[PDB]
Amino acid sequence: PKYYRLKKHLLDMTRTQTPGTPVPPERTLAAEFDTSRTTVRQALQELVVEGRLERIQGKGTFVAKPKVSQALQLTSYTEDMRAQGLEPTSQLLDIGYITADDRLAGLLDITAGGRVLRIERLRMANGEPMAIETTHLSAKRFPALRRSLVKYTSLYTALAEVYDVHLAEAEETIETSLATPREAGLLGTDVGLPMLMLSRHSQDRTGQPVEWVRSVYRGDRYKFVARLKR
Amino acid sequence: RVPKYYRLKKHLLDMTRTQTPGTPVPPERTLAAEFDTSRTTVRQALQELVVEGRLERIQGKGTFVAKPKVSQALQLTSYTEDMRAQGLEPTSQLLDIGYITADDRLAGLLDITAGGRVLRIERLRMANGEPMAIETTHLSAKRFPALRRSLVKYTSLYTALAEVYDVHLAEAEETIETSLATPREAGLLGTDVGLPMLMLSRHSQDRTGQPVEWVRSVYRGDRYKFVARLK
Repeated sequence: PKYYRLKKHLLDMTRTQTPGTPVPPERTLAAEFDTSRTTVRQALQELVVEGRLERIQGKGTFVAKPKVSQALQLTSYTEDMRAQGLEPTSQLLDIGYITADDRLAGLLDITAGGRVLRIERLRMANGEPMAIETTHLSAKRFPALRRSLVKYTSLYTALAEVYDVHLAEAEETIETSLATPREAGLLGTDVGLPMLMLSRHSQDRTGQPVEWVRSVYRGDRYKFVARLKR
Repeated sequence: RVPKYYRLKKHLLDMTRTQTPGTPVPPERTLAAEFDTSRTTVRQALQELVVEGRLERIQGKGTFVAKPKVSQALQLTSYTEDMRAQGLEPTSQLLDIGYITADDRLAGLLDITAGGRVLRIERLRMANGEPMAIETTHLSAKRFPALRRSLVKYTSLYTALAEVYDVHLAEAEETIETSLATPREAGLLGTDVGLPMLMLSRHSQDRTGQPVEWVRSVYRGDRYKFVARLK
């Protein structure tokens, strides 16, 4: 009751206020509406996750820009950021070989203990981290892939030119996830901010598995768009 | 500390990979005592696992190892067949219906004059009796004046649209994002209030390129996920 109108005014204070506007202090809001101070957290955290507010860990919480959009599709992260007026940067967090547990093997259609190239990228937009993306490929199926990536910006450019392998279909899973400590750290958010967790099974033009990708997108700043028929 | 979070989460994880669904998790206070870790940490690890779909919270009962999340293909077509595949049977329950006054965005979506009346429908979707989602459809009252009376005579909003009007969903744009369960939502779904949801916004067009519906929906993030086929 006291909660709804609170949310309603706050929701209406976005819409119109431009990003950067500081949100009134949580303890001020509790009195300005004679509501409990936890009822204020709730309303605010909803509006952070719903993307109208944004928490800056040193500074505070402010009216936010709309969430960044990306199409549910095998497509360019760079082209989509740019189309929205955002400079896209990436950062190679790690790249190394590992050995699959039995299921990563099931995914990659390789033997337990099989060697796997792993790649972790931090995706940025205007220099603000948005996602962490971890890609797994069968090292044996792609003998010297890492060494070849030196001379390439796009992993999928590398696979097409060098291995004559093109992504042709993917099964993709979208679900919720809380930001783990390691995740929150790389992304500069709270533990555990709600996340969009994407899992991608990709197969090429002759139908064999190419990669398995595990990705978490900031739930406060990100959304995905799908376009459907009939 | 940090190690304690890892060890507690490693442990419960292994429990989920080696015990059958339904296997009961000790209550939070037991875990804190057995792991000599703050209740904060225990709640966090528990919460990560529930949202990931590994553990399931049941309000009056407790936490258990879970069956996997319910999956639904992103597609205009049948919610029902896919549900029946995974071993669930879908049922719905009309929660509310009536007319409301459109805001400017709603008017923009539905292509009407702000203040124009909007038929609003609200259903609760369950799987094996268990609440999964709240689905809220918005249609232009001016465009479909006869629609609301029609509904009682049809199993589906869309056959109604196809029957009374010659109106068919041709295309749609769907947005997926994160949301926290509001108190009304948590109430109707039988979940906690802070629960991460998958919020689905749908904007549908008929064959002639005209807006038909705007649908806002929430799926409980602990029991639910979406699958898309990309090509």
